[PDB]
Amino acid sequence: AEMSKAMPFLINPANTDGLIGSNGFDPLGFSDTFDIKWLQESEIKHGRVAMLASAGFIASQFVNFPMYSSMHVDDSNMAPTVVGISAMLQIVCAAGVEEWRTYKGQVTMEDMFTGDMADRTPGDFGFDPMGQLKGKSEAAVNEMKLKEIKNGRLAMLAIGGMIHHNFVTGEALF
Amino acid sequence: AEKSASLPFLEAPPNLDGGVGDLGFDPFRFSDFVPIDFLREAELKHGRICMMAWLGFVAVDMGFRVYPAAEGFESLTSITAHDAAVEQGGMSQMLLWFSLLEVFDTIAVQQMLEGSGRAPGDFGLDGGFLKGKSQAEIDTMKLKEIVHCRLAMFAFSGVVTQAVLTQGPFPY
Amino acid sequence: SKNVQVFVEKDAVETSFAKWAQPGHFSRTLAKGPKTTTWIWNLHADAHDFDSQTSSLEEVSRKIFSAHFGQLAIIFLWISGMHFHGAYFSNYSAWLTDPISIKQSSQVVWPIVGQEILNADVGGNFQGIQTTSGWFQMWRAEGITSEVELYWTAIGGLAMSAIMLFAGWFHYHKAAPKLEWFQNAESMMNHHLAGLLGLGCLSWSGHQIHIALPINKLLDAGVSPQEIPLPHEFLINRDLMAQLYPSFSKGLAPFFGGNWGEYSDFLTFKGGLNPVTGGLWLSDIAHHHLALSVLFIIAGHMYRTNWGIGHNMKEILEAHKGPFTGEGHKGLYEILTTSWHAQLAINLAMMGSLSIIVAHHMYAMPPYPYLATDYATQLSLFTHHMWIGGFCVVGGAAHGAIFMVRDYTPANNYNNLLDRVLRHRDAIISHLNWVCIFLGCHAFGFYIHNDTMRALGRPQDMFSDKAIQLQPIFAQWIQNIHLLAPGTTAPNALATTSYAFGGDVIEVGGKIAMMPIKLGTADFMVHHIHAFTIHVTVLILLKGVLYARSSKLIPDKANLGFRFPCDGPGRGGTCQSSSWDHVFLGLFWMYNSISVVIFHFSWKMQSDVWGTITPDGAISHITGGNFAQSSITINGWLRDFLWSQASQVIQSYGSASSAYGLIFLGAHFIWAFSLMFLFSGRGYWQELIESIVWAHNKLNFAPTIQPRALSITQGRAVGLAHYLLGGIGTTWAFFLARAISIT
Amino acid sequence: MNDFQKYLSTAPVLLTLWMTFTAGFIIEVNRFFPDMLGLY
Amino acid sequence: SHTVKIYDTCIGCTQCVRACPTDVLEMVPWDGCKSGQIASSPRVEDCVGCKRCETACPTDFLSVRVYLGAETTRSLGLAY
Amino acid sequence: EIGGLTKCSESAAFTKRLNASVKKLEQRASQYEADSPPALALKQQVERTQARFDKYSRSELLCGADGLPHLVADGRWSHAAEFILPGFGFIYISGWIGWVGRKYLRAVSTSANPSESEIIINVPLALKIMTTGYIWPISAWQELISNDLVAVSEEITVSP
Ligand code: CLA
Ligand code: CLA
Ligand code: CLA
Ligand code: CLA
Ligand code: CLA
Ligand code: CLA
Repeated sequence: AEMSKAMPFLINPANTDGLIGSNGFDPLGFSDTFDIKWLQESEIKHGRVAMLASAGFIASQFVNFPMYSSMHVDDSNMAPTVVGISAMLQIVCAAGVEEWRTYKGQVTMEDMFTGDMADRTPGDFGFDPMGQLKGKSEAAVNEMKLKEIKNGRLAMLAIGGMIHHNFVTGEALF
Repeated sequence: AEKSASLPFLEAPPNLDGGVGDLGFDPFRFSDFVPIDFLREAELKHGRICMMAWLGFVAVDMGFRVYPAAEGFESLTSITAHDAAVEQGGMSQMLLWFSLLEVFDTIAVQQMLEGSGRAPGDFGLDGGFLKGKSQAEIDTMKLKEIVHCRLAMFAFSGVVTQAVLTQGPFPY
Repeated sequence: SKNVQVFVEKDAVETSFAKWAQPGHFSRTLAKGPKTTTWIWNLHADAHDFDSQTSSLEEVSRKIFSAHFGQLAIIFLWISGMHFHGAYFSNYSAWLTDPISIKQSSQVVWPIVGQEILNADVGGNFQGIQTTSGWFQMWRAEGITSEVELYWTAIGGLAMSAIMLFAGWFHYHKAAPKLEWFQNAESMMNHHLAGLLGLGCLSWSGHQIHIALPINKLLDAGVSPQEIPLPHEFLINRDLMAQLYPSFSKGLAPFFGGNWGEYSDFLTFKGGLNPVTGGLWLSDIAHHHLALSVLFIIAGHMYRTNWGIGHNMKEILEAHKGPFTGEGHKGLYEILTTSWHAQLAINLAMMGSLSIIVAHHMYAMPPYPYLATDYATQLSLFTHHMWIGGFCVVGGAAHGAIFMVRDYTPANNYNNLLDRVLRHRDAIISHLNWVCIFLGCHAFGFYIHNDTMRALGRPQDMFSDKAIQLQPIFAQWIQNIHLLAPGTTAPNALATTSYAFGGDVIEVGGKIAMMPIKLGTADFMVHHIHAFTIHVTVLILLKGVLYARSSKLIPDKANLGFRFPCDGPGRGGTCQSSSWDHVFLGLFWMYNSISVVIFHFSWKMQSDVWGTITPDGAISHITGGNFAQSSITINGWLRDFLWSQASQVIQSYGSASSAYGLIFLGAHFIWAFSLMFLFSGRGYWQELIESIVWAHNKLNFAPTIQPRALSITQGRAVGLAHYLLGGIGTTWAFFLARAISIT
Repeated sequence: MNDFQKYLSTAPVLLTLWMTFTAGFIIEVNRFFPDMLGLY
Repeated sequence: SHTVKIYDTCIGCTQCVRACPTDVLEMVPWDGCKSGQIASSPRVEDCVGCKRCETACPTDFLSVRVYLGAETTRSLGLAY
Repeated sequence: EIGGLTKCSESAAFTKRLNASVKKLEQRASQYEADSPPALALKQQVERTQARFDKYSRSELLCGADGLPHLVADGRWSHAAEFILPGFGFIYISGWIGWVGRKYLRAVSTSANPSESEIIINVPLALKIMTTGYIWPISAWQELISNDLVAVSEEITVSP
């Protein structure tokens, strides 16, 4: 209402109302200066990437793909170097082509949610091969999204910690 | 004649409110230049820091210390802990977190001044103590804080000065 | 009721940030909004012209009072920083122990990009930039001793800065004085001449007598800084003071009684310079301030306020009139009590004049311990204060002209001195023009004559001490008078006020601090050149003030204003006929004048004073006495001064003095850059801009704030600014680099 | 606040902040990757 | 001396004749403009070439143009 | 080698410069002593000097007779690091700045007060527009072929 839940001492941030993971946490009012849709999309994307990164950061230390079996680095932070710039760039460039494809060229803050994609639900790409979201209630869908967001936020904080841990400690996470 | 209770020989300062702890004690009338709410927040902040500081200073000197002590952090008095914490990095950690909180506080104070309705010093955490109680008791508790806060400032000031002036055990 | 009272309006201006977000609020025209780039420049040029922002003297006055508080705050922060940097980034402690060897340094550079080379090995296990402001010497004289004390004075400075800033806000937004309050000259002078100066001197004397004198005696004797008692100890234990000065034993009893003689221990009239430090005796300085204090306090009781006794300035001014001056000084009081510009004119001129005097008196009579031997600091201070003075003097003239164009009223000035001056302006300017030509032709001619003669192989026909000689007889005479004064015309003195007039060579650390400076033909020639330069500057500036309102060419110049570009291409051309333009031209001549003066100082000193003396009497000056036979020709200055003394800057690369080399070059660049604004015109630039804008338009984009060329007046201003910066900057580096080496 | 933000949005102020940031990042890069005349 | 010419684009604002420092311009009756007046230069022998008139014209391009020319004592503003 | 130059790794002059530079710093450090803060600093400085020369030595830079590195810019990709690769960086960044600037100006041109938004920038909008410049190459080409970049003689011109 007039006061945010997360910050009971601060006025509730509007535009942060009725969203999936809203707890009223927007002390700096980014939701007013910038568009909510872009912000939502960004959060979800950051989260998904972080999730994967966290998992990979852990796995590489213990298991290596057959191709990279010869080169094994426990620090993980040193993996990027051992693999090579080309390999790293191949991944980033390929990501770019896929990003362009999915957003159909609307890859800028001024176009992502304009025109045909103006009605797109932030974070929705229609990717459900398993179809586990089949014939489910709206509530069920929403709860699932909440899970994704919460786990994503956790992953975002976790990955940073893992990387910086190795930097500070000097050795592998485990 | 609208005389300050604290100073029976002086007219009660205007611009003051009738809130808890208002005994008409503002001889220099700072309230005339600065909004009262800002001042009230400051008083609470200073006092709440001092109250906590006194406890910590005393306890460390008395002997209560974190068991897995860091490098050094032993054979060190409260008077000498600051530098040790700095080099260890504890002070940095504290400064970082404290500063972050102050940032959010800045946003809070502004809203309070703009009319959000936040009571100076109220952040919402009451532990349920104020839950259910009426204004009478609510105000009573607030007054008790205030009294403790003001007293605490005197206490901390004395402990620090005495200690440095006369290096010694907890009771200086 | 009382003639002098305090009138203040409460809550005059609301404090808010709204106006901050509305640039140009002060002006009616600018407030409308930006349509061309000119608006931007005008915003900055009309920011502090309160007279044009409001029509009420009260409002203008209120702003000035508050603005002054702001400057004071800035000054306090500046001083605070210096003391802090001297506490955390300096080698004062080491220097204090061995002042002769360790070099002063209070700035250190971060180790980024090889800039660390700039951190020199000054001494005392410290690496930093050698500063030349003279802070260390001053602190020693005050008796600082520790670096803790420096820290505390720094904190005091910060506090003071804040207080001033609050005062500014308070006296403009909460308690703004009314015009009646401001217009109380008699009271202000009484307070400022007795409180600010009198009490100030007395207070300083107290510090010098109770804290500085004792500590400095111990320091000079040899006591280690750490072994010298803390300042408070001297203040409490009278016995300690009695040991050093054996009169404190008697106490203040001699003072209340008439026996002031007993205090001869610390209050003295010795004269000369302390042999150990090479600075004026602090005992003499203490008596100086004490005596001045009494004088100022007495003077502060001359004007009437609220008790009948006193003088009314108006009456004094009006009474002084004569047969050749009509109504005399009538009307001046009203002008100086109703026009800020007029007041600024007089005050600014006097302030600048004082700075020039400080420069001369502070080298001949070194005031601080271990300052004379530090040639770098001496040169820096002389040049610095010489410049500040020149700018201020020209500024006084400028504001004087603004008065004539904006505040002068014919009605209030009938047959007064001002009116009569403006009625014979043609005569004054005509005569001054001749004086300038006479001096210039004769003075500079001497140099050209000599150059031609030396080049033609006819050295016997030169104006030199070895040929036709032009000796400065008058000056030589005054010098003798001052030399023989001690014991005669000044019976109670013990030595010459300055060793420059005559005496022995005072040496500290094997280096000459002061020595008799002799005057010959070369000195005559240079002194008269100084006269020429100053006279020409006055001509331009005075012409501007006198012909500010009207001229035979433009009879209505007043309506045009103080800063108009011209009146047109007619009348044969009326370009640069405003009073502002006269100031513009005057600054160029001031630059020339000061440049010659500082060069004279640098060469004369390095040739006939500074240097080293052996245990026995062998004096080796830095340049070798070349001034006598080389400064008599222009080629000499180019070769024996500029070309030779510039060997340091040009060869500074790879050293801690590399910065000076880079700045030397950079300054030359800026000086040349300015010549494009001073020789060109707005027309060419505007047309060029048009073509450039075409390009932007061709690509479907262009600024709504249409790009325009700088105004005629701004063009001139930008040119003068860069010209001055470049020229002064070049000499700055040249001097500093050379000085560091010679020291 | 709104008004102050406008002042902070003025051209002169924004330029100074931006340039300070730009200068800083350039300096920091040279601090950690110094002495480069080519991409290695 | 100098030559001052007025063009059909004049609007009879009278600003030019009010700016001349030597009374060279006058306002004469005319029908080409709404104001019903046009400027004339009857006494160009007293023009000093200031161009204040041009500075006052409001038309896109000056309707009053001053072309500097032969110089006389009057045009050179010589009081001596 | 190209231009008769020699690789810096094989240039004696280059090495002589290194030795000389280090010697100068070391001679200075001798005056100061042990862990004196001044000495430690000078010591660290020599390390940087040694590193710089080493980096250049391992590089493909070609030195001349003076023992100073000389850059090659004729288009050969052998020495692309010297000019071509860094050059792309400048072009990308410069275009970014120019493109975003033009975009903002054109965007605020249709506002209530098009001149107030140039002296007092709308930070929120500016940031949005600034982020959209990473694809400036593509956008520019698209605008050119759409006749939206270059204007068509509907612009003011001089009298002649
Ligand atoms: C080196 C450059 C230079 C020189 C020589 C001059 C010369 C002069 N300026 Mg000048 N000026 C200059 C640069 C220079 N300016 C610059 C850059 C500016 C821009 C700011 C100005 C701005 C300026 C202003 C605003 C004023 C002057 C004035 C003067 C005159 C001073 C009167 C005087 O001493 O006459 C003597 C002139 C000499 C050149 C002396 C040397 C001549 C010889 C040695 C003397 C004997 C020669 C004899 C007469 C004839 C010989 C015959 C044979 C050679 C054919 C003088 C004509 C002032 C003036 O006119 O008032 C009087 C004045 O108001 N100047
Ligand atoms: C943020 C995402 C991310 C990034 C940038 C990297 C980057 C890297 N990984 Mg890696 N990894 C990730 C996620 C990521 N990983 C995840 C989520 C896992 C768990 C399956 C792994 C498991 C893994 C192993 C076992 C190894 C690496 C290795 C490497 C390095 C070589 C790259 C390569 O060719 O193999 C990396 C790529 C893969 C192994 C396969 C594609 C990566 C995806 C994200 C994993 C599974 C695909 C799918 C999208 C995730 C779940 C499937 C789901 C859709 C059903 C490189 C630094 C190798 C190494 O250490 O180099 C010496 C190596 O041996 N990674
Ligand atoms: C003014 C606040 C303040 C400050 C600046 C410090 C500063 C310091 N303390 Mg200290 N301390 C304080 C208060 C403070 N203390 C209080 C109130 C206590 C009582 C428990 C202690 C108990 C304490 C011990 C036992 C030790 C220190 C130590 C130290 C030094 C290292 C930091 C450290 O270990 O912290 C550790 C601090 C604590 C463990 C205090 C815990 C207090 C509880 C857990 C927090 C209560 C929160 C409350 C219920 C609600 C508030 C929430 C929110 C507002 C934050 C450093 C000089 C160490 C030291 O110097 O060793 C030589 C050390 O061993 N402090
Ligand atoms: C006349 C005043 C003055 C001057 C010229 C200097 C100059 C210097 N000081 Mg110093 N100082 C001063 C006063 C002064 N100080 C005072 C009063 C104190 C006591 C607090 C100090 C305390 C002090 C310390 C403790 C240190 C210096 C250092 C330095 C040097 C590095 C400066 C620096 O930080 O660069 C870098 C500049 C910055 C990091 C500031 C960032 C730039 C800002 C963001 C731009 C301004 C933003 C702009 C105004 C926005 C406008 C908003 C609007 C509301 C106005 C430099 C030579 C440093 C030094 O020498 O180290 C070896 C150092 O460590 N000084
Ligand atoms: C004895 C009383 C007294 C004193 C000391 C001053 C002093 C001053 N007046 Mg002033 N003034 C006075 C009476 C006094 N006035 C009266 C009665 C009037 C009305 C007629 C005015 C009207 C007036 C105007 C209109 C202006 C001044 C200005 C100034 C300052 C000139 C700048 C300067 O020299 O910087 C020297 C700076 C310092 C010495 C710094 C310290 C300044 C503080 C305020 C000194 C106060 C005393 C101090 C606390 C010491 C107490 C002693 C204690 C330690 C024992 C200076 C601070 C000008 C100014 O800039 O004001 C801002 C100005 O424009 N005065
Ligand atoms: C006590 C000192 C003092 C004071 C209070 C004033 C006050 C005033 N003067 Mg004044 N003046 C002074 C000294 C002073 N002046 C001196 C010494 C000179 C001679 C140079 C002048 C010359 C002068 C002229 C010629 C004019 C004034 C004008 C004015 C008025 C408006 C000022 C203005 O436009 O603000 C705005 C202020 C500025 C734009 C100055 C900004 C600083 C510029 C950019 C130069 C910075 C140089 C910098 C130090 C170099 C750094 C180098 C670095 C970048 C590497 C105002 C009443 C003007 C007026 O109209 O009066 C009614 C006017 O036309 N004065």
